[PDB]
Amino acid sequence: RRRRRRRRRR
Amino acid sequence: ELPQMVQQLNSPDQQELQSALRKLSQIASGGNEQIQAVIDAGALPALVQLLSSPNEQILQEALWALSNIASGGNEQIQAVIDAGALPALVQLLSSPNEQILQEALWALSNIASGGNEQIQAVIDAGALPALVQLLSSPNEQILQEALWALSNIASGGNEQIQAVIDAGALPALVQLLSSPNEQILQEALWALSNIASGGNEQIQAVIDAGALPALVQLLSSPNEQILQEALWALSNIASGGNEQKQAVKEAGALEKLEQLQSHENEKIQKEAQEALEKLQ
Amino acid sequence: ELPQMVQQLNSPDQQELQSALRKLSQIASGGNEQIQAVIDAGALPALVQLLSSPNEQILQEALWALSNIASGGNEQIQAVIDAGALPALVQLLSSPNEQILQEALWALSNIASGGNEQIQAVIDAGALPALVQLLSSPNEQILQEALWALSNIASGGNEQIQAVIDAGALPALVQLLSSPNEQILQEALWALSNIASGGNEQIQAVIDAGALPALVQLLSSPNEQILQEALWALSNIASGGNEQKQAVKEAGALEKLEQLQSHENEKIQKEAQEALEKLQ
Repeated sequence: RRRRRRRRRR
Repeated sequence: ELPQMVQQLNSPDQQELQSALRKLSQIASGGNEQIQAVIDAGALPALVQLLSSPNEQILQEALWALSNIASGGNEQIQAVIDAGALPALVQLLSSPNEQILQEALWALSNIASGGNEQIQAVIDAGALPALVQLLSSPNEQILQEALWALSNIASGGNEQIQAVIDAGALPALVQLLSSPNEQILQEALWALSNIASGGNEQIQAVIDAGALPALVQLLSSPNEQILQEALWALSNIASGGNEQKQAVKEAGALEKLEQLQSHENEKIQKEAQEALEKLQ
Repeated sequence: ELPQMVQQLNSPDQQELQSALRKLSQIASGGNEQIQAVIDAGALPALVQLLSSPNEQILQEALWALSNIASGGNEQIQAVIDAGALPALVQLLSSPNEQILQEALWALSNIASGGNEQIQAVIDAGALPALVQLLSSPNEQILQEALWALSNIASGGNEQIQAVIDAGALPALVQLLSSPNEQILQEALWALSNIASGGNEQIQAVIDAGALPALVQLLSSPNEQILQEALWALSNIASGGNEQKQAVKEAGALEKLEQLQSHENEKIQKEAQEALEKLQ
């Protein structure tokens, strides 16, 4: 039950 | 063993059902080929129907299964949409159970992590009023998941961003800039930066909602991750026309950005330079 | 509470150990203050020792706990490096178990999301040859994690970007520009755009590797997220010297860039205008 979130800032 | 597990989703035995759901989400967590095998075995109509179950243990496993399937490619997300998961997910946003609410929010964010068609399907299912209402939740985990769902929707086209604005996300997001919880704060900042990544009218709506004083104030945050999210939001705002650029300068952003060009963090100096470049 | 679970990470009972690990991951996922309390209680030396475990479940959980601690501030990531996590993490990049490999890549991408000091520590630990080798992987799930880890390393200074180039990442990234998988294509474009955010020598390396014809072709993509990624990669290349700007013009970018100033999406319009302005 593992939740991963990825975000990109230019 | 996959057609047997699918058959087991039609079992009235709650333990057998929970076991079959756990095993299907395990296969679905191992890549696009495995997800497609789960789709091709016909698991989706049964998974979608199980979202109407009133039992928390079944719902949690069924939502976990769908979110793993929705973690694949756009075609695999479209398969979930075509099976009718979205009306059932939107109904679960009314659930009083906070654990179910988190799982449904995570499943929705995965669907909204697809292409613009996938995001539009989430909007057309009426997810936005329920997402915006969830921004009033006292539960910090619900807030984080609702904010992540909104930021995924706002990562779409100009119409997808406008839908987020029209549903009333901005006053709720601006209020969350007052949050003492740095994890909620980062998520609210990320959602605003995605809305500020649209056209001039979208950027103007962020300005009109009163986001600029709090954004400029957060550029002084001792937490560098918050500082960087605030800076990214302001850099997106600075992408606007002269009216938008003038509003940023009136809010006091120039003096902060110039000062940030000497900051210890190389990423901060770099992004402050690009922001200051857009403004002038 | 915390000292007991820290002591339990050294327990001979597998269940007491599994429970302590899960508890430690839960506290570490609740923000920087809770991460700091886990560090202060001395959880890191025990977590680092568990990276040598033969048990698959314990390994995945220790990697997940470390990825949570590494989601904090730069000083908290430095605490993970100072505890000696990196040699064990880099070793796990050679794992035949894709579940362990995914968690190891995720932990590394979190460490590489810090400052230049933290990124340089990842490079000095020998992560780049293992990462570049993973770009040839037939598993799309692993390929995406490897691309994400590489893009974080390439988000650093020119010295860190040059290390990525020196490891032979560019031919693998240019090859992935032909991928029919849109998620892989997006990640490959993001890795390339970060490399291209460096100085003229780093930008010229991207040009020499033959990225421009594929980038120019992707400006015709009907997928707006792919289009934006390609536009940002070209805009970064166009931020170089006259020789780099000339290469973009020679590759035939000007016509499509001017046409994209009238694209339906107002953000595409702005990005195309910014790119074209850098060139002229």
